[PDB]
Amino acid sequence: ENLWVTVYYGVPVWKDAETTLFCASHNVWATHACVSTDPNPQEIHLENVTEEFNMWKNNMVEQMHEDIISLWDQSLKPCVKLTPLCVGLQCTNVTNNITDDMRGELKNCSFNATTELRNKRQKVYSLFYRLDIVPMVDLWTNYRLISCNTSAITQACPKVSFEPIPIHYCAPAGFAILKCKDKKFNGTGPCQNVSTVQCTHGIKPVVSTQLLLNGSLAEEEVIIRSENITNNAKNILVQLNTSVQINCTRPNNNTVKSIRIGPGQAFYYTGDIIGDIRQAHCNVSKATWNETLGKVVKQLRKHFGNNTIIRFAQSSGGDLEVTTHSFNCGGEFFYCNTSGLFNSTWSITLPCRIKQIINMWQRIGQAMYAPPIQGVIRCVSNITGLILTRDGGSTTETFRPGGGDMRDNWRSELYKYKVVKIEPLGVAPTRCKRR
Amino acid sequence: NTSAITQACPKVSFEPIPIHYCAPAGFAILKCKDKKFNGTGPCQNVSTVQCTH
Amino acid sequence: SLGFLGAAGSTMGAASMTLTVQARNLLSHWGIKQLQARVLAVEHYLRDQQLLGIWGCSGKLICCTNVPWNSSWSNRNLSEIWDNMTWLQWDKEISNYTQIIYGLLEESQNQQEKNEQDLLALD
Amino acid sequence: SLGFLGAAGSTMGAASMTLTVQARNLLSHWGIKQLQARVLAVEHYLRDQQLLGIWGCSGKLICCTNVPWNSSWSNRNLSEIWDNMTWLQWDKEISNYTQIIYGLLEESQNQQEKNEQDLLALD
Amino acid sequence: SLGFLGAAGSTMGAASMTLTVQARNLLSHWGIKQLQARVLAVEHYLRDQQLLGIWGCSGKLICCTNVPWNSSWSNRNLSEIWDNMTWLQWDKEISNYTQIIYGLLEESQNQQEKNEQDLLALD
Ligand SMILES: *[C@@H]1O[C@H](CO)[C@@H](O[C@@H]2O[C@H](CO)[C@@H](O[C@@H]3O[C@H](CO[C@H]4O[C@H](CO)[C@@H](O)[C@H](O)[C@@H]4O)[C@@H](O)[C@H](O[C@H]4O[C@H](CO)[C@@H](O)[C@H](O)[C@@H]4O)[C@@H]3O)[C@H](O)[C@H]2NC(C)=O)[C@H](O)[C@H]1NC(C)=O
Ligand SMILES: *[C@@H]1O[C@H](CO)[C@@H](O[C@@H]2O[C@H](CO)[C@@H](O)[C@H](O)[C@H]2NC(C)=O)[C@H](O)[C@H]1NC(C)=O
Ligand SMILES: *[C@@H]1O[C@H](CO)[C@@H](O[C@@H]2O[C@H](CO)[C@@H](O)[C@H](O)[C@H]2NC(C)=O)[C@H](O)[C@H]1NC(C)=O
Ligand SMILES: *[C@@H]1O[C@H](CO)[C@@H](O[C@@H]2O[C@H](CO)[C@@H](O)[C@H](O)[C@H]2NC(C)=O)[C@H](O)[C@H]1NC(C)=O
Ligand SMILES: *[C@@H]1O[C@H](CO)[C@@H](O)[C@H](O)[C@H]1NC(C)=O
Ligand SMILES: *[C@@H]1O[C@H](CO)[C@@H](O)[C@H](O)[C@H]1NC(C)=O
Ligand SMILES: *[C@@H]1O[C@H](CO)[C@@H](O)[C@H](O)[C@H]1NC(C)=O
Ligand SMILES: *[C@@H]1O[C@H](CO)[C@@H](O)[C@H](O)[C@H]1NC(C)=O
Ligand SMILES: *[C@@H]1O[C@H](CO)[C@@H](O)[C@H](O)[C@H]1NC(C)=O
Ligand SMILES: *[C@@H]1O[C@H](CO)[C@@H](O)[C@H](O)[C@H]1NC(C)=O
Ligand SMILES: *[C@@H]1O[C@H](CO)[C@@H](O)[C@H](O)[C@H]1NC(C)=O
Ligand SMILES: *[C@@H]1O[C@H](CO)[C@@H](O)[C@H](O)[C@H]1NC(C)=O
Ligand SMILES: *[C@@H]1O[C@H](CO)[C@@H](O)[C@H](O)[C@H]1NC(C)=O
Ligand SMILES: *[C@@H]1O[C@H](CO)[C@@H](O)[C@H](O)[C@H]1NC(C)=O
Ligand SMILES: *[C@@H]1O[C@H](CO)[C@@H](O)[C@H](O)[C@H]1NC(C)=O
Ligand SMILES: *[C@@H]1O[C@H](CO)[C@@H](O)[C@H](O)[C@H]1NC(C)=O
Ligand SMILES: *[C@@H]1O[C@H](CO)[C@@H](O)[C@H](O)[C@H]1NC(C)=O
Ligand SMILES: *[C@@H]1O[C@H](CO)[C@@H](O)[C@H](O)[C@H]1NC(C)=O
Ligand SMILES: *[C@@H]1O[C@H](CO)[C@@H](O)[C@H](O)[C@H]1NC(C)=O
Ligand SMILES: *[C@@H]1O[C@H](CO)[C@@H](O)[C@H](O)[C@H]1NC(C)=O
Ligand SMILES: *[C@@H]1O[C@H](CO)[C@@H](O)[C@H](O)[C@H]1NC(C)=O
Ligand SMILES: *[C@@H]1O[C@H](CO)[C@@H](O)[C@H](O)[C@H]1NC(C)=O
Repeated sequence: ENLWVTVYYGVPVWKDAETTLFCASHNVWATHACVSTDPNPQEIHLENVTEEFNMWKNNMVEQMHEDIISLWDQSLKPCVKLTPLCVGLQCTNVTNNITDDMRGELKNCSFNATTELRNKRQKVYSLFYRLDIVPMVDLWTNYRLISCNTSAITQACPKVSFEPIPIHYCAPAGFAILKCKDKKFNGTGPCQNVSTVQCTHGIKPVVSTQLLLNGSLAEEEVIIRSENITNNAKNILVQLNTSVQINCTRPNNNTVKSIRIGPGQAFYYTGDIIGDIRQAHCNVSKATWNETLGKVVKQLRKHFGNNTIIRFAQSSGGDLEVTTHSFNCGGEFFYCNTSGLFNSTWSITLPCRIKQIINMWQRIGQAMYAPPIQGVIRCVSNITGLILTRDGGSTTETFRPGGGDMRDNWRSELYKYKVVKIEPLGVAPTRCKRR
Repeated sequence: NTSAITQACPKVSFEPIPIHYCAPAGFAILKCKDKKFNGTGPCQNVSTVQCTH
Repeated sequence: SLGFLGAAGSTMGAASMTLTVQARNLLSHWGIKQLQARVLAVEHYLRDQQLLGIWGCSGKLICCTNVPWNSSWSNRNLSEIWDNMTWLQWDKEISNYTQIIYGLLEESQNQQEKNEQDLLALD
Repeated sequence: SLGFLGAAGSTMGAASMTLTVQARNLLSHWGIKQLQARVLAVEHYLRDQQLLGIWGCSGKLICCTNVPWNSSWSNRNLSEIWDNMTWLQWDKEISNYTQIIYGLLEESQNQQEKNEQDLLALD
Repeated sequence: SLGFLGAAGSTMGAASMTLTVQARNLLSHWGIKQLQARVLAVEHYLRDQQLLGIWGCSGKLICCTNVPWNSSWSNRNLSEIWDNMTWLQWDKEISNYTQIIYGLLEESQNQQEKNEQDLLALD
């Protein structure tokens, strides 16, 4: 046909790409780091566009992970270090009324701390959780802080909230984010109801293990997502289509006192407890949870067999940070025992521990001291998904709560988004020639 | 009692040095040359500079 | 009227009428990540504009050239390419030949500029 | 001749002869502030050059188009506008219609560019 | 063909066939240093493109104007400039006169734009 090459600029095509995204949105996150969000939800549906997604090869997860860790470290860096408190403690039993489940959990410790002046010392009394102290043999002491033998303990800055707030990860111009608006989306493979957005809906950096809190719900049915469901070494992300409300509390009324440990420094500690001492706990409605697991096994049988028995069991062992359900509540860190939720074959109260000196990730060499919060803490949150691991062990599959790899927490979200690079240039044969 | 005390470096002077503020390209700084200008309202003369005095 | 990339699933013919809809969307310590992203957006825009300049297509969105289609890059007729195909499918179909086509376009302009210069040298 | 904005107070018909004077002055940790200032200046420049490209005015300072002037945008006669008014007063007067005009300019080029392609497709 | 600067030692005529080879290689604390390098490269590119646009040479690598050559700048004939001479030697000779030529190019294009506007205003 005597066709000629015609060059078109502004062609609606793209290629998969990895680029640097920026965030948009008294707090760890979105202090000054993030750009004010454009309030207009400029979402464009792409009719007849099928896009292949892979939530386990999504570089937005790696960027979200690095951004959260970086912001966490930036928040804690300009704060009071507790190296002057790495001294032996004289600890005795708490003299208040202790319930059966709190015997030895909390101890009344005393120590000689520094003051505003280098040449002075003060005797300080405080209540520490057993998890935060370890035995030591010394002259006039019994225990020392658990992290002083590993790394410096940094006190979190007071009045800087750890509450997760939605963060929007937005693409630079020349790039676009595609969303998969597909009900019951597998999390991998072609997605027909693709749409283009400038950026995400606002993802809360909620940190938890085993149970996914304050996330997004499935549009119609529970969705089982796994990189390779056959391989038991992979974690399974279960997105629920209904929330399960979990009510977590620390009923003790804490009286919080503070001391100076140097010029301009301050250390916060629990001074005493008002009322009886009770164990922290979470209440999960029994009927709702039973229906939730019924739905989960109903979905699992599609991959494991219509006639297979599915069993749930508690975690297999290891560090508290991964064997229990870790979460932030009111600024406090709860480590709840989930064996009451995953103990079955196909009101529930879960006891919880509180730990003030924590390692936020698997990395070793850093530690943070979470200051106590005055009063009584009660949180109401939605369980929106589960992290499950399949037992290696033949029939009757056994599932357990998963771990704390964090990427799983940031794959429950960001599984429907892909970043693509726009390629405005293209060529095509036309009948048009110069002159 | 409340603040950290940092000693100023003995080699760094506190003497004020004239600072010129300069606009980036695409912007300009307008200077009001109206004598007895009270700091607000229309300035009859005006001139364009890239950097302040 | 469909917005940025709204024509992505439409045929090449229909999509060719929305070039300006998305062309405007190519330009528009934590400071470094955002600043680098802005610089990269600028570098990609400028590389595409420079490439259009090399081909003699500066300032145009639909630029006709003097390079013939050789029927080996793709042997589809215009009816199938423009009425029964999208730009994503076309881009995939001739991806392996884009560097060849771009090279020919550069060579074509190099000859054309000399020809214009020679025509302009006649009195 | 008069300076960077020397013609700013002159009438439109006089200031229109100094367009190169203003055009040449649009391009030219503390490093972050300086880089943001330079990147922003570049981004604004490119936004304007891209917009001129969309309208078919790339490479020109005075670009004539095929969009008719609407008497509802400004009902002043041509002599009044060019002989007795400055560009600042005009910019204020036409501010509420600038985006309307820009939209029409884009539409005009989109039609013209397709028409040029069809004229070029005649053997 | 000869590489990025392969024609650097060739005569001015021969090196005029490689303008795309050099043109396509102009665009492509550690973060601050990398950003300053990228921004500076972009600003140099844009200043040169703006300058070509001011002269009416936007989108071209070889551009012919209406400014006559003054023998006071160089009185060598074409057989001494386009042959038997390289671009480096020429740049060394046309140093003190570069700003004069650029000023004349700007004025010539300003007159060209006004003349085109008047011709296009004739019904
Ligand atoms: C999942 O999401 C839910 C919310 O959807 C989270 O629950 C919220 O958690 C935040 C933070 O813990 C709660 O905010 C706190 O509320 C306290 C009580 O607020 C009452 O009183 C005030 C009076 O002004 C009313 O405005 C308000 O509506 C309530 O009636 C406040 O006292 C807290 O402020 C104190 O602590 C913060 C610490 O950051 C300091 O900055 C303040 O200065 C002050 O000392 C704080 O505002 C919020 O109320 C909870 N919501 C609900 C509905 O209960 C879950 O925690 C979240 N889950 C996970 C795992 O992230
Ligand atoms: C932790 O131990 C300290 C030291 O014994 C207790 O503080 C004393 O408590 C008695 C009452 O039992 C007071 O009369 C003293 O004046 C307190 N001394 C100081 C230095 O505070 C403290 O009450 C104990 N706390 C708990 C919860 O058992
Ligand atoms: C969570 O609670 C369960 C039940 O109290 C604990 O399971 C017990 O673990 C011990 C470990 O030595 C076993 O001897 C018991 O037989 C288990 N009990 C039951 C009923 O099976 C579990 O260890 C607790 N986990 C955490 C992390 O605290
Ligand atoms: C500023 O306004 C003055 C007038 O107030 C301009 O100067 C003269 O104005 C008269 C008006 O009839 C003209 O005929 C003269 O030709 C103007 N003088 C010159 C030298 O052109 C003055 O030009 C205006 N300034 C600017 C920068 O435009
Ligand atoms: C403290 O409580 C623990 C609980 O197991 C008990 O074994 C211990 O003897 C108690 N010590 C004192 C001094 O009361
Ligand atoms: C002290 O640190 C070492 C090295 O990290 C560790 O092996 C040891 O268990 C720690 N001490 C206690 C009492 O846990
Ligand atoms: C929990 O789910 C309900 C569903 O209606 C919703 O209204 C509520 O806001 C959710 N709560 C949280 C904390 O996400
Ligand atoms: C969907 O997910 C399952 C596991 O949930 C996986 O085996 C399968 O390969 C995925 N892809 C498709 C197209 O079904
Ligand atoms: C999943 O893991 C099993 C382990 O035996 C392996 O054989 C299979 O090929 C894996 N599948 C995928 C899709 O990676
Ligand atoms: C949990 O349930 C128990 C049932 O006895 C109740 O006493 C307790 O107050 C509940 N706690 C919360 C936080 O809902
Ligand atoms: C409640 O849990 C038991 C566990 O054995 C199960 O048999 C029963 O069907 C469940 N009931 C529901 C989901 O209504
Ligand atoms: C699991 O449930 C059975 C009763 O069905 C109970 O005997 C057993 O102790 C429970 N295990 C855990 C770990 O809660
Ligand atoms: C704790 O006790 C103090 C005693 O003064 C009281 O003021 C405070 O309100 C109590 N807080 C709670 C949460 O019960
Ligand atoms: C999608 O395909 C249908 C097929 O009938 C067509 O009518 C529609 O216009 C297409 N969508 C777009 C955005 O081109
Ligand atoms: C284009 O080619 C297809 C076969 O590939 C044929 O069916 C169709 O009729 C052809 N159309 C024209 C207009 O030649
Ligand atoms: C001018 O604007 C008015 C607005 O009502 C419109 O009706 C009219 O058609 C426009 N005329 C032209 C020539 O654009
Ligand atoms: C332009 O309008 C003004 C309005 O006062 C009038 O005086 C002037 O004569 C008009 N000029 C022309 C050329 O129509
Ligand atoms: C633009 O619109 C506003 C609306 O409040 C009006 O006040 C203003 O006068 C209008 N400007 C022009 C130049 O018509
Ligand atoms: C260098 O000069 C020789 C003649 O001495 C010539 O043949 C050769 O082509 C020149 N090289 C280049 C790169 O122009
Ligand atoms: C050439 O340059 C000289 C420099 O002195 C100048 O006097 C002369 O007028 C110029 N000639 C032309 C034709 O521009
Ligand atoms: C150019 O000038 C040189 C000066 O030596 C002379 O030899 C040569 O013949 C001249 N060429 C022409 C074509 O006039
Ligand atoms: C430019 O001027 C300087 C003044 O010192 C002179 O030395 C140099 O030779 C001149 N260059 C040319 C090419 O005439």
